[PDB]
Amino acid sequence: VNVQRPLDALGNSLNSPVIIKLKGDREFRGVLKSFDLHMNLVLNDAEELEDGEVTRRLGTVLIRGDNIVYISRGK
Amino acid sequence: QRPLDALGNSLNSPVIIKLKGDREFRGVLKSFDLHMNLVLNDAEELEDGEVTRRLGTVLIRGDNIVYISRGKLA
Amino acid sequence: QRPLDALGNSLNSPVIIKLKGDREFRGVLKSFDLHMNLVLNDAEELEDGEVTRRLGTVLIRGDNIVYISRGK
Amino acid sequence: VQRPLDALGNSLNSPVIIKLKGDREFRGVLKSFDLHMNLVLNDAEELEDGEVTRRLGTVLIRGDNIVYISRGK
Amino acid sequence: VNVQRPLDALGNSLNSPVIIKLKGDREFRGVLKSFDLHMNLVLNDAEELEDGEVTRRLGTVLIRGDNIVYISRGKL
Amino acid sequence: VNVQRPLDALGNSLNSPVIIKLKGDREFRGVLKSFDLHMNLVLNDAEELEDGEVTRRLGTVLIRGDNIVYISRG
Amino acid sequence: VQRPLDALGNSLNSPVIIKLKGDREFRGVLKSFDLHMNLVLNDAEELEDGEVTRRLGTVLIRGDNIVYISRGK
Ligand SMILES: [Cl-]
Ligand SMILES: [Cl-]
Repeated sequence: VNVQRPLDALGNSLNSPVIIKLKGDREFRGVLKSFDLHMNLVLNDAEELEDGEVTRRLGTVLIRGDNIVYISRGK
Repeated sequence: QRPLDALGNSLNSPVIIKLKGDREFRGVLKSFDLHMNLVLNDAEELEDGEVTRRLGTVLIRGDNIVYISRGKLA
Repeated sequence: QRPLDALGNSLNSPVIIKLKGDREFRGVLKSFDLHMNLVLNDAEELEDGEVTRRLGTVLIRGDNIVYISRGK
Repeated sequence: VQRPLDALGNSLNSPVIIKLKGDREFRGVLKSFDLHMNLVLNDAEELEDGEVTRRLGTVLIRGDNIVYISRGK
Repeated sequence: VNVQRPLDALGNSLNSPVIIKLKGDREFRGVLKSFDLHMNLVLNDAEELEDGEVTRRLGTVLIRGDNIVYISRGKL
Repeated sequence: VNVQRPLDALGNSLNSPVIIKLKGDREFRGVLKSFDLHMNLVLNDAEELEDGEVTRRLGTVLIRGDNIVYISRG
Repeated sequence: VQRPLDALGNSLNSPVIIKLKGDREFRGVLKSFDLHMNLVLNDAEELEDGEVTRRLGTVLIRGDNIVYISRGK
């Protein structure tokens, strides 16, 4: 999309499964349902991963953008 | 429906707050602001899934929050 | 909305201030700004629930606060 | 005299190297970026001391965690 | 003190000895000479402390507010 | 120079070799090509050192000022 | 009446000691500084345990790392 609008890539993932990598190495998987300029975001049917192992099924969750390291598409 | 707008849909509901450093909280959300500072009623701290201290009503600065989820009353 | 506008209700009441690092304070909230910087009279710095120091009047920077709860 | 973020502009659609705090490393084609250096990479790959550790495809990296960005091969 | 003006209490400690706690469990004592909006301070006759005992004499020093955890005056 | 414009010093190093010292102690050396008010900067023919021994040659690189502790002449 | 940043101004061109987070320490002549306290030292020297460890000549220090500034030497 716009080379000045990197958050659009997030819009290109609305209702899709994403992978949230947090500072401290924590990982989160779920369906992106929204986000804002601060990258705060809402995940649906989100699950907390550890070394690739689900360790917590939270359901819907709001993640503060400040903690995010990266967001990538996943299955 | 921007992220914070979700918190509104949880006002007066039991939520679970996860803080930096792996500290966790549980209580009924009564208010919040854009910075995600928030007030919890009948709150209580948790460690490894077991309550460690009941703090009743408490104000949490959003800066320390990692995520917030839906919870249940016991 | 009103988290801040709910701290005022404790103005002149005993509060507990938990900080990053687990250091905690107890005392009478006397004033605060929107950044959560606040003043405590008859303050006490605690550890493990044990009074570590009697500070009297103290100004704490909000930036180090984790949470504040209504004391007793 | 192009300031810091222009040199970034000259790498648009070129492979780059992003080095994060905590020493984690990434490689991928730079697709976009903002003033905060929040950026997007396509064909992204995370590295383990010069050894590919994970293929991420398209990824959005928050600038705050970045240390430096270098040109790629 | 004004319920919305915490820094006021700093104004009340001017030219009065104070205790400054910094991030990293470090401490300093001295006489408050000036402070600004960000809690940057200037202490006269300052001293760094550790375990309650002096670690170093610094004289006049300018402390950046950001490193401050809390500022204590006395107790009356 | 201007006792009010410390970044003027950076201006004086444009196209000269500098030593960038980062948080965590990492260290970079290269030729300063440009910078902004946040001290974000570009270096040509840059190299990452370790205890005085270059351990990586990055050529042109963009360093976020945020990680910088200090910058010296080389 | 004096304000921190202005008092700093009182030390332009005199020796000052800059103490940083991590406990690294530098000494040199204050040559310039802005509101963020990013500043410049001429004849700068980093110390460790109280003994010079390296002479860095002119150096630009980011205020963000600064804990305190004191009149030294
Ligand atoms: Cl929620
Ligand atoms: Cl001074």
